[PDB]
Amino acid sequence: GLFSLDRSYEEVKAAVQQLQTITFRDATFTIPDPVIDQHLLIDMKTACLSMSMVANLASELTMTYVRKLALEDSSMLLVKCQELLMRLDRERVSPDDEIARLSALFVMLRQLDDLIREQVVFTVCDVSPDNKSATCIFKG
Amino acid sequence: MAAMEANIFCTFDHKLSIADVGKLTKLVAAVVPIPQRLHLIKHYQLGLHQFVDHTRGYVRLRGLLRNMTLTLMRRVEGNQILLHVPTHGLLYTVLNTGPVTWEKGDALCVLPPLFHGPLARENLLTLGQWELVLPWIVPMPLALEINQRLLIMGLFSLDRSYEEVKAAVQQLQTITFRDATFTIPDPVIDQHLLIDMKTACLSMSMVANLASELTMTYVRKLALEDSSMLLVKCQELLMRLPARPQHVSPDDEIARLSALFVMLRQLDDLIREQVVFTVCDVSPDNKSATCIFKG
Amino acid sequence: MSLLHTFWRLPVAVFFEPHEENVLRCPERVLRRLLEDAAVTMRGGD
Repeated sequence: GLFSLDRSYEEVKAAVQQLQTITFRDATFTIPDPVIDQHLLIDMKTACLSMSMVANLASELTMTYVRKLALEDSSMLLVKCQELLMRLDRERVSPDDEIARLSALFVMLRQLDDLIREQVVFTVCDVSPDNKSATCIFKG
Repeated sequence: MAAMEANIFCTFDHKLSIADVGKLTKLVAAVVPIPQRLHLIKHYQLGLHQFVDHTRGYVRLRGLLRNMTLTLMRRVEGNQILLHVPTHGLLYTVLNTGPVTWEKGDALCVLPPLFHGPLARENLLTLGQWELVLPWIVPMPLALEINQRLLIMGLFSLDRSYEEVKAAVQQLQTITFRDATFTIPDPVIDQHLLIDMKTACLSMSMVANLASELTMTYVRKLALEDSSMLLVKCQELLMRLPARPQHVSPDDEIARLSALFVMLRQLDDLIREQVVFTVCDVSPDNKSATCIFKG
Repeated sequence: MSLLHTFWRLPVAVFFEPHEENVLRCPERVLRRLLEDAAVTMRGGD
């Protein structure tokens, strides 16, 4: 989905064809491309847009808080965190708007929640030539 | 030693009245927390009242309630109470007590009680400066909103004036959800919120460091060739500023995405409450529901 | 001026008792006193 806007180049299309084929236990199959009719469907569009927005909001917001909280941090971990943020900076607001951006970051994370994690529903214990079936215990 | 008890009998070490036993009978099928499983316990260890304290923090109360044991109320006898600690995955009948509407099919969470409207109801059990405050069973969206707003208050408090933080806390306090408004009591920035702030800062910084230029530039590229209320709204929330992508490697991209998924799970767990029940029924008066216990 | 070059660009607040890890704390008063005492010892040192 993220590559969906660079599909004019052959390098990108080869990248997608590599993404598309997957290999597992003695089987290979090709998953369908989320781009059909040259444009990306609205649900995948929202998933990608939310991912990119949470990344972008973190990139700008986190430094201000990391400075202040790293001053206090007895773990000496947040100082290293601020150092890493300074590094990524080097490679390249009204209070209500700060509230708005923090709310946006967390709402985008909630938008990602469906994809970020998936539930286990069974665990397997049975083997046969009949492999079409197995016995499993159910999990909710 | 002694195996863990499932059915727990509770006795009131206080002269009960008729009205006390009545408003105690109304609580059948309610979920009450207890700190210690024992066959016969005393009523002092019933509910949240033992934990209310001069600290007055809401986050402290949430943290204390998380580690408690949840049990369901069974039939009431004169001055005696029976509680049953549920098993995972079974079906149970659950009563709601907070004025928050439930819907058929949503997830439920345990959080300390809020206050609603005029705060006109306090006719619960009082017995000699003891109270039966039960926790609120709320659907997941409201729980996420509460935790998110507490974390946002805490983060905003850093390097903002005392009065600026006052105004922000005032506005973030008030939540509207399913056409009813609730207010958080006592949002207080203790150390319990300070740990959450520290991990939120670390998680955001690791997200920013892990996110690739493809991930960053998707929003910008979409804005150049697509337009919608979603996009214009989210870009209005954002800073202001063809050609080929200069680095392309699916294997690097998937490794980076997997690590970023771990970090995004780290950040989500701050606002994400543990589901205790899943609903599939509502009484049309919305007083009770039949639920699957998830603990 | 900046006579020490450090790999890290930010310093950290160091905890724990001095018997766990080595730290070079010394105020300038102590250093000046030590320097002059060493000078007189060197004077005390065909």
